[PDB]
Amino acid sequence: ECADEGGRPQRCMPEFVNAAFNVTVVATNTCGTPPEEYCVQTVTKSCHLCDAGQQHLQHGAAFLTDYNNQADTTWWQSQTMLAGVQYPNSINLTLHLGKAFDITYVRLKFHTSRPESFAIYKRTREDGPWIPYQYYSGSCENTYSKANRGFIRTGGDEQQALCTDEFSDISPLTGGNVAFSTLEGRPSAYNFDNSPVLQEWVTATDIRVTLNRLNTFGDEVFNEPKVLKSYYYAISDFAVGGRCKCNGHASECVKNEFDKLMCNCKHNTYGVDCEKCLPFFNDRPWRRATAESASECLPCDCNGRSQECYFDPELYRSTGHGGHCTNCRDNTDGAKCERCRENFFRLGNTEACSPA
Amino acid sequence: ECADEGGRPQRCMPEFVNAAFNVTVVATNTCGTPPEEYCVQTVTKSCHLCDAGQQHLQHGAAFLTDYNNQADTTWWQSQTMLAGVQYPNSINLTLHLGKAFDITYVRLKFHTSRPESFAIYKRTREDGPWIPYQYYSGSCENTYSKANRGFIRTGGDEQQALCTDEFSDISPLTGGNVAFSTLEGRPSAYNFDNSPVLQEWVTATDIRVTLNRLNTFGDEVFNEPKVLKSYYYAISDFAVGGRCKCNGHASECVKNEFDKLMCNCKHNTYGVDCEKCLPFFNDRPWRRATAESASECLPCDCNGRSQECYFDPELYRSTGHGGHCTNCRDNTDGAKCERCRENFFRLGNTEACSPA
Ligand SMILES: *[C@@H]1O[C@H](CO)[C@@H](O[C@@H]2O[C@H](CO)[C@@H](O[C@@H]3O[C@H](CO)[C@@H](O)[C@H](O)[C@@H]3O)[C@H](O)[C@H]2NC(C)=O)[C@H](O)[C@H]1NC(C)=O
Ligand SMILES: *[C@@H]1O[C@H](CO)[C@@H](O[C@@H]2O[C@H](CO)[C@@H](O[C@@H]3O[C@H](CO)[C@@H](O)[C@H](O)[C@@H]3O)[C@H](O)[C@H]2NC(C)=O)[C@H](O)[C@H]1NC(C)=O
Ligand SMILES: *[C@@H]1O[C@H](CO)[C@@H](O)[C@H](O)[C@H]1NC(C)=O
Ligand SMILES: *[C@@H]1O[C@H](CO)[C@@H](O)[C@H](O)[C@H]1NC(C)=O
Ligand SMILES: [Ca+2]
Ligand SMILES: [Ca+2]
Repeated sequence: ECADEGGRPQRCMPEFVNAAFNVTVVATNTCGTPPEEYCVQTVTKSCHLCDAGQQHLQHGAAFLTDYNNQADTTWWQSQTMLAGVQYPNSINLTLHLGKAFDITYVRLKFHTSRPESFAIYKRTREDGPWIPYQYYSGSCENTYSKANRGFIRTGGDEQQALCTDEFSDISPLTGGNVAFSTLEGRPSAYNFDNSPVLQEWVTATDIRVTLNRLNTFGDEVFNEPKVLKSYYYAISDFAVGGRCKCNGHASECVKNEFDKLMCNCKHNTYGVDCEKCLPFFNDRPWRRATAESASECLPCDCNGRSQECYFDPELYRSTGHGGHCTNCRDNTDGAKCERCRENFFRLGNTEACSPA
Repeated sequence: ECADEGGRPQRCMPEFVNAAFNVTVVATNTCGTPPEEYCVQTVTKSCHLCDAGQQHLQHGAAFLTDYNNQADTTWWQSQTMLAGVQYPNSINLTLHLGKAFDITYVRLKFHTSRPESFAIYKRTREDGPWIPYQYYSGSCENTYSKANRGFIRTGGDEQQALCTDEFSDISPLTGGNVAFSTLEGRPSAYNFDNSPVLQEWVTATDIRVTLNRLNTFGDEVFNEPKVLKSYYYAISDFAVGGRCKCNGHASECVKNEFDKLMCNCKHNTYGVDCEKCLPFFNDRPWRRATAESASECLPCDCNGRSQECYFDPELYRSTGHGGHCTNCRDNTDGAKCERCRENFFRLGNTEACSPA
């Protein structure tokens, strides 16, 4: 896993996944309460019923992160225009990953016409604020006060959210697929392994999609009931691929005693994301492991006297190592318990440095 | 001391000394009890008195290891022939060093005519038997059933005691000096640093000199009282040079709490003679430090979990190191506490490997 043939240490990481699967997404809007009528879009119009009570017509948020059977799908649906959605009213889908992940992409399978405008936000820590990841809209400048298909200029801020209309046309009344790719278009993505900026940009504990506006044909110009019952959001699969974040100090994440997902921190690191050196392993500062060298926390010396030490920066600057031992057993002094305390000596058979 | 410029470890040893100085030698015979009369040898004969009570005529064993003032001396004296000494009766002088030394030489300053025959024995450990170091006699074969001036043949037993008459002639009625040199004449003395045989041959906790026979002029052929009172043993200084044994793992010996002399064991060794690895430092076997490489006990790993380990030979054979850790704290397993016990993992913030 996190070590080579000879057994030397080396950078690792869990395998790529879709952190969404199983995760019960939360949506603000969900047709079915109370029962209402929707009508697929085309003439003709084969209308049906969104009903929460019956298991054959339910369309909860749940149908977003369940298995994807290309044969017959499962989707979540919004109340129809008639219920008062369209715009400015919006609908939200929040994916709670419960643990920081290194996100690569967020792809959506729309069971109806993709939205006219929608954005996709993320938090880097369950504390932190909702950050704009990407904006999709046929009216970027007007809807998101943002350029049509802006590109990130070199040198410029690698973390701004862009906007495009490329995915907002209605064209495919169904199967409308949308895919967000974090490092896509970031002038540094090549040097990613040494771009803290991007290394954080891909970081994410939670992801959110905001349906801001429905794409429309024009029929709803005159409040015809039968037409409104024809426009709504419907998603057949919410998939976000990336891999559990561990900084290259683990190759597998696992739920613990408290049922919260975490990293199996190798390289002598610990912490939820293996972002820190286990105490005692403070010979040098903690680092993300690269391909070049798989940074790993090195142990203190102490010579067995102390089982505890802190990281002394000055010591580190002077000598190569900076692991400073604390409270050395057997009246043995020194930065790494390597000497007898003044006026004490090592005298035969007795294990501890004894007085004069 | 026991480390070079850069501070790397290196072979050391206390400084050369005369382990005899101050040490109260013990002699079986000592004129003065009761008062008797001795007469220096030449005619004339200026006789005097050996008396225990008066401090101006006492000649205790003590005058053997006291400072040597070339101006006026101090010596220990035996009862005169008349008291019944000569031969076969012998007299003994036992130097108790109280701590194993690496002996180079034993030299004697005789205040009278050196003995006709005497040997010098040593023990390598206060337990062990009295071993013959050297034999001096004008009649080697007859007195010590040993060759006149035998030499050690190459390949042969490097530890046998030789004999010579070279120092038993009476010639100098006084100032007769005799010097024993351990490595002298030993075909291996050149390669000494890699000759356990010789390395032990020079080892010695105690030294003993045996006065077997007095050299005589012939006058005592007829029991004349005045002549017998003229023959006796008298030594002006007993000096044994060498250095406190520590195997090159110390550069100074010091008396401890119990007032018994010992080594200040560096190189991570301990024991009275630094002949063994402090527990925990069992990555490899203990060794005497040579000039080539200053063998030093290397520490076990354990990764801070255990503060105790034993030396596993098999481990040592398989991998370079063989320090095997015992009872690893924090349910952490492995030869050097480098892994979570089966069905246990390293999960964030918690220091110990916790269950599934
Ligand atoms: C659906 O997702 C969007 C995106 O986060 C949520 O909208 C956000 O809602 C909060 C509170 O309603 C807004 O915060 C407010 O910000 C303004 C100015 O920044 C400030 O004056 C307020 O004190 C407050 O902090 C946030 O701006 C807003 N984001 C955007 C761009 O609309 C929305 O709440 C989610 N669905 C829900 C729960 O309705
Ligand atoms: C002065 O130094 C000499 C040298 O050690 C002492 O002589 C040794 O004395 C012991 C006991 O008197 C002898 O041990 C005996 O050995 C024989 C055979 O090896 C054995 O039959 C006995 O059971 C016992 O073990 C030892 O041989 C002898 N050494 C020699 C070569 O004479 C002497 O005792 C010292 N001065 C004293 C205390 O009289
Ligand atoms: C959701 O969680 C349950 C229980 O942990 C699990 O059995 C189920 O497979 C999960 N659903 C998905 C989409 O994997
Ligand atoms: C003998 O021991 C005493 C007390 O330790 C010391 O003062 C004295 O100098 C010693 N004698 C010699 C010969 O050094
Ligand atoms: Ca689905
Ligand atoms: Ca003297």
